Amino acid sequence: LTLNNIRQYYVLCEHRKDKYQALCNIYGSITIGQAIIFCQTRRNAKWLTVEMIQDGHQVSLLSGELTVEQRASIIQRFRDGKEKVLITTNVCARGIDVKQVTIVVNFDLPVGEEPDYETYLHRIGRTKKGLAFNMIEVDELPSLMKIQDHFNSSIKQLNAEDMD
Ligand SMILES: [Cl-]
Ligand SMILES: [Cl-]
Ligand SMILES: [Zn+2]
Repeated sequence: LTLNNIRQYYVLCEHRKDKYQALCNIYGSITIGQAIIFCQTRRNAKWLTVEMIQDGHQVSLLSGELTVEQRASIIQRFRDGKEKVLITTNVCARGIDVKQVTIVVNFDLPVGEEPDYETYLHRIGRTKKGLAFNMIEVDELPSLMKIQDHFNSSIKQLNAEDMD
């Protein structure tokens, strides 16, 4: 059920400060609705939360520190639209990827060394056109190149100047 018939992009970012700056540029560039944002670490997910709260976004955070009931409440609320941005460390979108989500952002590329193809697919593929962004520091390009060869779908490049 699960393919890649969605527009994929990457942005080159020096450090997380630039990743968020870029993410802000996306927000001031197109209509959102709902978005999922995936991070590799608790520390980074937590950080992006604080960042977005300080910019008015209503964010909920799905880290691993949460109890079953806390996870239940976050997820239920995001599904029926009470939150707009869901930041998670979850390796996969299952349960959360409702129809209302237009954007998905890999705030960290799902990476011993090899990139995780099914993680990438579960995050970004769906089960009438999606949008997905990869926030990447210069030297993650080799992995991204592999992710692209693997799926034979091109991941286009953007900068601090969004057009589409
Ligand atoms: Cl962590
Ligand atoms: Cl399913
Ligand atoms: Zn999954």
